Amino acid sequence: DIYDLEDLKKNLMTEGDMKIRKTDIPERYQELRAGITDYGNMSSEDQELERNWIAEKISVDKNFDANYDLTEFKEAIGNAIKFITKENLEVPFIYAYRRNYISSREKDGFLLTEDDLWDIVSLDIEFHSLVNKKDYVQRFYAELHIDDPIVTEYFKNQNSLQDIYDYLEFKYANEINEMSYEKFKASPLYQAVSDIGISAEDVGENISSQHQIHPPVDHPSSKPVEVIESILNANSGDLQTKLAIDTVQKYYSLELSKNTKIREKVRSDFSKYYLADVVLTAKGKKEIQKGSLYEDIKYAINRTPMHFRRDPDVFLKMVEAESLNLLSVKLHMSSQAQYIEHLFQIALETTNTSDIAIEWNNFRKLAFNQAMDKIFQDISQEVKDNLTKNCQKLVAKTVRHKFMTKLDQAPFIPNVRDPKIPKILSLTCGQGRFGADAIIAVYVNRKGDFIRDYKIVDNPFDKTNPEKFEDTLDNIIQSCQPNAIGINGPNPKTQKFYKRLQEVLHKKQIVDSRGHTIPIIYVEDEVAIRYQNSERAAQEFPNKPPLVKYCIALARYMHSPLLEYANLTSEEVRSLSIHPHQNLLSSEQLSWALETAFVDIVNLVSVEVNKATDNNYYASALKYISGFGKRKAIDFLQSLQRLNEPLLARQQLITHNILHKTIFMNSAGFLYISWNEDLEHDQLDSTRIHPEDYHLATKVAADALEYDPDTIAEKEEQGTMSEFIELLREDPDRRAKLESLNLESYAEELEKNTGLRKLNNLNTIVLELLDGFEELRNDFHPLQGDEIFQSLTGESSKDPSIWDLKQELEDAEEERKLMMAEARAK
Repeated sequence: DIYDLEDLKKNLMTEGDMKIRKTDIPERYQELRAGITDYGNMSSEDQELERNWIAEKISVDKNFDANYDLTEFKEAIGNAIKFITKENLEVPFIYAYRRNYISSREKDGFLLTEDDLWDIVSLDIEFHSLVNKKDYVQRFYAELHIDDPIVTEYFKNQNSLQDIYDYLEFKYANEINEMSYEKFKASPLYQAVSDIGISAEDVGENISSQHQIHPPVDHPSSKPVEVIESILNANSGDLQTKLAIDTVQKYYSLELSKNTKIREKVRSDFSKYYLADVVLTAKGKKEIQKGSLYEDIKYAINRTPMHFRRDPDVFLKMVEAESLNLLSVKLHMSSQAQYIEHLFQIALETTNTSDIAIEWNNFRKLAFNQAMDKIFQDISQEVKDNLTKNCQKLVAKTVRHKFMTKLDQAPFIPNVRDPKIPKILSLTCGQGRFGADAIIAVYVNRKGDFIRDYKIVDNPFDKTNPEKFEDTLDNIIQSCQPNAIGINGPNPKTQKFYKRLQEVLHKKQIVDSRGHTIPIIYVEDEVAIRYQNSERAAQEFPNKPPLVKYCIALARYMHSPLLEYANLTSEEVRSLSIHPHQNLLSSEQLSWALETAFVDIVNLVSVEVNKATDNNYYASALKYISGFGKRKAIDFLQSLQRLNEPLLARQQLITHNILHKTIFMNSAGFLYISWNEDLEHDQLDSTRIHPEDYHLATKVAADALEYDPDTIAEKEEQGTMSEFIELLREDPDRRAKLESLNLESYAEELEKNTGLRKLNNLNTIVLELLDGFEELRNDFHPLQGDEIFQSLTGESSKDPSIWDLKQELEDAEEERKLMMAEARAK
């Protein structure tokens, strides 16, 4: 039994996983919404607030002129939210096939980038979580039925939420416990709290009002101590000495610290005008030394929300170092003692001059400070937590862009004028003990297949017989005829190897048809290093040595950087040196930065269905296709394998009951079928044109060729519009006629007659009809001189107002004195 559910978990066949496989919503969306009760049942007012709240957040980084009218921008934000939340479409799809519904009608107004679209997904979830918490609290109070003026005012006017809940928890503890302070409140001693002359609530409204609308009422005949003693004497039985006074003052403090109006005031000021200081421990005092990367924050003081908006990494440094108990990041307000005194003046302070008024003002003043100490301690932690998260988000963005630049590398092409995926000969000289360490070379063909490897034993720099190596290389290059050569290695001997290889190429005149020496490039080997020592490489090539697995990986990286990253395991991909700060992210944030980047580029590049069904390397991209995740990618390949025949058209995904409406809409344009029974093959299945735009596509072809409306209406009635694609395909004048459609006018007329906004759609329709699935990644990046160096080598503010010079000096003097003491110890 227990072993049955292990194999289910392994195969992704648990009940929970079967629901995910079956449900017609993108897998990632199902994962994201898993913790959200009633995801689809938000009120109208809430949906409205979510659009404005989100719209504002994205608006930030756009830097829109103060004059700028934000109305069309907010409508784009609304549209994206419709697509994500109501139509369950993913970012790649929205960006590919709805760009004009998230862009400004007017040229270069605004565009919601893919970055924006991912933020909107994340913020959407997060807004639904709030609404969840808000509905939980508001349903918890409406359930109580009690009519507390504070909370009723609250849900009308509206971390305030947590405070409201706590105020109900504190005040009505007994009344809800059906559905310590509470028992003191029943005690006779609580009379003394009444005698203080102003309720916690009144203080709260004083502070909210900014003036003392509720003046305290001093006890007429008695001081605090007397009132207490009168209450003790009149209750010999129950109560059993200044401790009593302390208690009254403690529980009154407590009532003050639970007031939402007081906590709200402090929260807003503290969160706007905080400063961060570093407080060291001995461990941090000696460890930095000037060598660690903290030479500009070892005595960091008075850091502002602006300082951390600009350099958000800085704080995370602080939080990790504190989790190392090397230091502790302290947040505080500019003039905290004075900020509190001021609030006391406005809220509690009396100018009555009698002894009785004096002792009561002192008593209230103490209770108020005790309460403000608690509030500040809480708010200090909230602002810290939210600053951490806020900085983790800024870093997540850059980690995602860095990883995307790695992924956004087109297959290396040796001759840009005649783009052809090259036959590859990749080499490594390993340790580089020339004449002792064999040189390893591998030959991988255009389709990505490994053909064979070589083991050159001729010493490249043989003094007596140099020509031996030259000739062997010539032989290999005549047998394989590569179009490009890729290399890399552990040390600078790899460089000498490269220089040499250039000489041998020119001497033997190994060239292109164009007479240019075949290009040699250094190849990023961060994947190759992890592959050569992997179970899957040992499994894929059971009886080859490390450096052969390493060279196969070099070639494969040249062919598709994307597929190389996409074929690492979670463990292997997370261990890459992607960004120096990536370890400051939570595993969940890191996973999201990587996954969104995968999804962006995997859908840009697409996946040929047939080639994935029976090739696991290539099928590794499937899980990142719009609509798919890890469970749907499997279920889908299994559906295809059961089919025992190749897929002939996109539409078969639905006729065969492989995909339903939604996952089909999400994915169909990113899943293609290569073009070259007869009536069963659609040519548009080899383009980035989506099935829903097929009718538009054939119309573009018909107009390109200048066909009559009688002829078009005729085919339109017949149901043979598809015939126009072949007609454009036969026609030899097709490129010039396509290129001559004025696409702006065409989108104008189209919208005018149908209301559809399809300009961007029409653009990639004409480009895809010219040449299906042209390559759209940015260029392959051969390692440049600097990176070569680092690869083979390993080598790569003290202003008194923001820097604690005094502490630095005193710590330096105590350290020196420390060294003197350590010396003496002999």
